[PDB]
Amino acid sequence: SAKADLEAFAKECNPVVGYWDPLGLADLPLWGQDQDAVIGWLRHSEIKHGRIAMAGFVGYIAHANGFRFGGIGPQNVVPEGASAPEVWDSIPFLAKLQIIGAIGVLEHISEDKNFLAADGMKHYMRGGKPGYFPTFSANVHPMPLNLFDPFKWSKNASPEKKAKGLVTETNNGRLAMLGLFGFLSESKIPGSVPALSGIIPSYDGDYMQPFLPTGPDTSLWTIGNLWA
Amino acid sequence: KAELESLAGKLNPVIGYWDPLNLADYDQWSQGQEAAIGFLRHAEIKHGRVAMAAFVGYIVQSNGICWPWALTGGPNGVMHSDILAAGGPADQWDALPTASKLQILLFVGGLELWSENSYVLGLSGEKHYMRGGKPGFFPSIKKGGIPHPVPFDLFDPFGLSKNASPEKKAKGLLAEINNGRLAMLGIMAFVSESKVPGSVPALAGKIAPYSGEVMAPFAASDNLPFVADMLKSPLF
Amino acid sequence: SDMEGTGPETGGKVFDPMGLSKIASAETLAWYRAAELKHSRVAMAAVTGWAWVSSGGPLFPGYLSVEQGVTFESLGRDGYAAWAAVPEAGKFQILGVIGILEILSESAVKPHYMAGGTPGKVPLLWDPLGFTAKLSPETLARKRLAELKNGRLAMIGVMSLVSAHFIPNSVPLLPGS
Amino acid sequence: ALVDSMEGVGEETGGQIWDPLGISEAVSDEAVMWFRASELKHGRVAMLASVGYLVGAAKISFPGELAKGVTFASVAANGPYQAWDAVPQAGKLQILSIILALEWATEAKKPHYMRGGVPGKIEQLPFDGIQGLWAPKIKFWDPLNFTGALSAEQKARKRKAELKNGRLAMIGIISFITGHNLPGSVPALDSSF
Ligand code: CLA
Ligand code: CLA
Ligand code: CLA
Ligand code: CLA
Ligand SMILES: CC(=O)O[C@H]1CC(C)(C)C(=C=C/C(C)=C/C=C/C(C)=C/C=C/C=C(C)/C=C/C=C(\C)C(=O)C[C@@]23O[C@]2(C)C[C@@H](O)CC3(C)C)[C@](C)(O)C1
Ligand SMILES: CC(=O)O[C@H]1CC(C)(C)C(=C=C/C(C)=C/C=C/C(C)=C/C=C/C=C(C)/C=C/C=C(\C)C(=O)C[C@@]23O[C@]2(C)C[C@@H](O)CC3(C)C)[C@](C)(O)C1
Ligand SMILES: CC(=O)O[C@H]1CC(C)(C)C(=C=C/C(C)=C/C=C/C(C)=C/C=C/C=C(C)/C=C/C=C(\C)C(=O)C[C@@]23O[C@]2(C)C[C@@H](O)CC3(C)C)[C@](C)(O)C1
Ligand SMILES: CC1=C(C#C/C(C)=C/C=C/C(C)=C/C=C/C=C(C)/C=C/C=C(C)/C=C/[C@@]23O[C@]2(C)C[C@@H](O)CC3(C)C)C(C)(C)C[C@H](O)C1
Repeated sequence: SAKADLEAFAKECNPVVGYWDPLGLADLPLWGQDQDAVIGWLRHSEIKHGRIAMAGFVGYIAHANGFRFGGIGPQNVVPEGASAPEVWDSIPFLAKLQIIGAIGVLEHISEDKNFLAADGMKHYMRGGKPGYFPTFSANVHPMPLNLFDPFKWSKNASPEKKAKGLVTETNNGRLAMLGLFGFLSESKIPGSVPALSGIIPSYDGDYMQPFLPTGPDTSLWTIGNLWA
Repeated sequence: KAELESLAGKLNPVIGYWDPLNLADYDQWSQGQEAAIGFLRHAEIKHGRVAMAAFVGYIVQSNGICWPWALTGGPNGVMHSDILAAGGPADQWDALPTASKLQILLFVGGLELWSENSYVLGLSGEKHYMRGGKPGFFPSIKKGGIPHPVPFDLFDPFGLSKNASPEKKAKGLLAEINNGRLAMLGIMAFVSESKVPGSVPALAGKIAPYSGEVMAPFAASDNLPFVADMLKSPLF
Repeated sequence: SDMEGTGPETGGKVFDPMGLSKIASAETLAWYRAAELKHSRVAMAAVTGWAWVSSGGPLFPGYLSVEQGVTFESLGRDGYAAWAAVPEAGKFQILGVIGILEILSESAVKPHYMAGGTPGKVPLLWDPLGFTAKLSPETLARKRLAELKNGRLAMIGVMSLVSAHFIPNSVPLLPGS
Repeated sequence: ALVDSMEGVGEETGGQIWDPLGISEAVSDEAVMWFRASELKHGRVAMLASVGYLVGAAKISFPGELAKGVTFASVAANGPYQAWDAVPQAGKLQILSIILALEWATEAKKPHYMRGGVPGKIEQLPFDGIQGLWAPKIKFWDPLNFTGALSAEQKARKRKAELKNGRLAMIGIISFITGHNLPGSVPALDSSF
């Protein structure tokens, strides 16, 4: 069932390559959790990684070129021209904390059964659609508009168009993974990828530590800043 | 197979199937014997095609001929004739910066990957050259994939071989095999005349020295990993 | 006799130039396989350790015994020299844990390998996460054969390391130290 | 009861009765009930002793004052062995008085665990039904009804887990005391044991 769906999805991802599982990961029981749950977890991890890689690629370009939003906000502390690894080095430490906290809020909403049963669908490890983010009709206060389609551009497309969109999403995600780690590899070891040699400067800090260079405690707030 | 007897007879009616080593019986891949003759035939045809290409490249690169394009990369670099000013056509390959050789080798590798693919070969109508099929057949670059359309296919790009006579195609295959053997002899004669001066009756004092290895693609100027550690001991 | 272990590289047949079977019963062959499997697994662990420590490896970060003056990096990169630099408490702990584990392996399998059972199937210490909990019976035999072959190769590997340490310039790829 | 229909067994010793010396075969049923009661009391005492010894070895103390003039950390300023001698004698006497009352009331119950009772099944209210003595109905084991949500199979499994943990805890507390008294015997105790 899940394995045959993997074979089909790998066929429409690349008919020349097809199903490419050298390290047999579609057969390991992770938590003693059957086959279909493992397949759903692997697909959800792949799709989440791909989406984060695509967003990180665009954000890396925006930070390295210099694309500050405006005034007063946290961009005031970041110097004009620092390369993309250093814009997550000079924003306030509480700004990093609240960014990662909001990402965790989105993850929790994505896997909350109450948010998920409000849309009539189940967990991806329990027979759901991998990579599906639920709506917001479970919050306690009404949300203006959801996360997947913020406007109503979607919802009129055919299911075949949605399937082609999912295949394109997965392929673009894998390619963005490769591109973003090409950036990160050039930022650490010189001459890793040939095209980016001399484009991206070298970095000294740890890429896997969110708060090893802790940002300043600068309280960018006016009007009623009673918290010092 | 045993059909290669008749093919060897068609290549040369005087000397038929000539194999002192009896290499058609050698099952080097432990598949069927048909796979062994298929591999040998495909290897011979590919070797021959590469040899005619390399022979014509050697002939037109050995006497002051170079393209008037640039191959620079941005306000500096090779002028595309400084490689010609490095000696004969064996120092020229060892002077093509670093990325040029990498992209050439990767293009040939992707071309061979397109050659080997059974989904691409099966979509044209043939199979892999050892699992039956036709040896030396290059599948279409258009039908198999490549989502952006390309202008031409590799074999017969301009289309000047369509609706040809099938017996003329068989004669062309036999002529390809014979000219491939002859071109392998020619290109190895030239490569031997690079290093060894005393070889062959002809070609005396017409060939560049090339103090280096013909069989080493990457040169001492490459900044790839190892390489310099791999070139710390020459040979004969 | 028939057993596992045989395959290619011998012709699909049993390898024993010196006889060492036809004087062996089911019990003796079970002991042969149990000793072979234990030696194999110990040798695989031994090559995976000596190769990792001596060649490269980041080594364990930390201190190793806060009181005595020893550091993980102060042990060294040699195999035998660093083993002597391990403290006596650590050596005794390793040997005692191994002895407790094997005594419980002998007293825990009720069809004993010398009295039935399956040789080499010791209780505990295999997959706690159940990686091979879903494998087919046909595939498991392939993995057992791969374990046997890799273990024999690792036996030769550990003895190559021991020979290179003790008598120099033996095992020509291995250096003088 | 009979040693055959008891809950020790365990998969560590294969799945049969471990007894290598034949103690349970030479003695009658009453001695087996005494042995099981002593084993379970030993295991529970050793579990509490192991947890307390680890807490004392980690220099963890209560925030406050043990006796007026004696801080908890003042007693815990040394190892767990040299902490029992730093507790005032009155406090240790009160601890032993509560333990004496618990042991006496536990054994005073009816169907003694040799004479019909279950060995190791200490009943919930040892200080109930005693004339001239009153106590609240706090249960000894499970003052909170934790083992009321469990079924019979879960209770049997957790009883087996209790027996295994008791045996491990006896080994551990004997290791701790022997390592303190004879240093270098147990290599797992660095200095503060
Ligand atoms: C972390 C990201 C991630 C995740 C979770 C997945 C997950 C999956 N991929 Mg996928 N993939 C990725 C990135 C990822 N992919 C990238 C970057 C590419 C492009 C190269 C692909 C290309 C790809 C193809 C072509 C196919 C899959 C397929 C699959 C599915 C099953 C096959 C499998 O074993 O998994 C993939 C295996 C892993 C993620 C391995 C785990 C990571 C290991 C432990 C670390 C290895 C690090 C090491 C240094 C890498 C060495 C690289 C080099 C030296 C060789 C599964 C859902 C198959 C499919 O379509 O099913 C849907 C399939 O045919 N993947
Ligand atoms: C004093 C504590 C104590 C007591 C009273 C018991 C009592 C019992 N155990 Mg038990 N056990 C203990 C400690 C104890 N155990 C420890 C620490 C372990 C871990 C090794 C075990 C492991 C164990 C297993 C695996 C099994 C039992 C079983 C049994 C029951 C039947 C065996 C019998 O008749 O022996 C009666 C025992 C005695 C009369 C105790 C004599 C002790 C002598 C006098 C001292 C010897 C100690 C020795 C020097 C080692 C000390 C050092 C130590 C730290 C290593 C019985 C109720 C079996 C069972 O429940 O089956 C139903 C069973 O299968 N026990
Ligand atoms: C064999 C059992 C045993 C023995 C003899 C000791 C002996 C000692 N402990 Mg100790 N302890 C034990 C078990 C034991 N501990 C356990 C299991 C724990 C973990 C909870 C602790 C935690 C502990 C701390 C945190 C401290 C001591 C301290 C001390 C010393 C002073 C006496 C004292 O204040 O008692 C206090 C003993 C306890 C609080 C343990 C109570 C044991 C009962 C039976 C458990 C009751 C169940 C329940 C979970 C408790 C909370 C219920 C409540 C919330 C309703 C003395 C050396 C103090 C010290 O370092 O010296 C001054 C100190 O500060 N102990
Ligand atoms: C001054 C010494 C003294 C005195 C006057 C008594 C008097 C009595 N004991 Mg007694 N006893 C003593 C010392 C003493 N005991 C000691 C040292 C022990 C050994 C620990 C015992 C053990 C003992 C047992 C085991 C029993 C008695 C019982 C009795 C009662 C017999 C009939 C009766 O009234 O039952 C009716 C019972 C009552 C009316 C109970 C009321 C008694 C309460 C506790 C008075 C409260 C006193 C108050 C707390 C102040 C005392 C301070 C002190 C703790 C420092 C009688 C009141 C029997 C009995 O039934 O009493 C429970 C009984 O079973 N005693
Ligand atoms: C030899 C050498 O070094 O070569 C180098 C060359 C070079 C270039 C340096 C390298 C690189 C970097 C690379 C290749 C990086 C790739 C990055 C990549 C591939 C980034 C994808 C982004 C996709 C996004 C953001 C999707 C948005 C999607 C959006 C906004 C939507 O969802 C909208 C939409 O869906 C709706 C809502 C409905 C649909 O109906 C319509 C659409 C679809 C519009 C390498 C790898 O290092 C190799
Ligand atoms: C009518 C029709 O079908 O249309 C088309 C369709 C079709 C099929 C697509 C065609 C095509 C494709 C093409 C472009 C084919 C090109 C083939 C090519 C390029 C073939 C080179 C061979 C080079 C050789 C043999 C070199 C020998 C070299 C020799 C013999 C030596 O040097 C010998 C020698 O060194 C020794 C051994 C020792 C020395 O002492 C002496 C010398 C130096 C003498 C055709 C054929 O154009 C016809
Ligand atoms: C359900 C079930 O199956 O239960 C399970 C329970 C449990 C705990 C999980 C199990 C386990 C596993 C474990 C951890 C077992 C551990 C066993 C362990 C650790 C046993 C140490 C012994 C140390 C000794 C005897 C020290 C001797 C010391 C001696 C003999 C001396 O040196 C004394 C002496 O120097 C003096 C003092 C002076 C003079 O007098 C001279 C001499 C030399 C004589 C089991 C076994 O699997 C069974
Ligand atoms: C001064 C004063 C006080 C005060 C105060 C107060 C009330 C301070 C309040 C500060 C406050 C209230 C700060 C909010 C920040 C909200 C942010 C950053 C939200 C971003 C939200 C974003 C970026 C949402 C984005 C998206 O939703 C979009 C748009 C579409 C969806 O599809 C997808 C998601 C969900 C991602 C005292 C001291 C308490 C009392 C005193 O008397 C007066």
